[PDB]
Amino acid sequence: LTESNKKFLPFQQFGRDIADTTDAVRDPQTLEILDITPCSFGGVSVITP
Amino acid sequence: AYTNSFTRGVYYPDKVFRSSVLHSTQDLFLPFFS
Repeated sequence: LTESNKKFLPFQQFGRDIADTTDAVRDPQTLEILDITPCSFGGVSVITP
Repeated sequence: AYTNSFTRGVYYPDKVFRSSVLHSTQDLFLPFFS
């Protein structure tokens, strides 16, 4: 999570991604817009002679 | 009498936010120049 500068209209609570995944949210308790970002990942290559 | 609505009757279709995208939505709309 992270603070975001997106504008959500009062009815708007969830911002969806191209893949229908929420890439930004609005907190129900505090009306502030939060950034969403998947955690880091990647393959693990092993270099060996 | 009659008149033509050029590009009126346009709203946000869903309860979701988008940005810098071209989004297609099949919803209740006012046809252009209607």
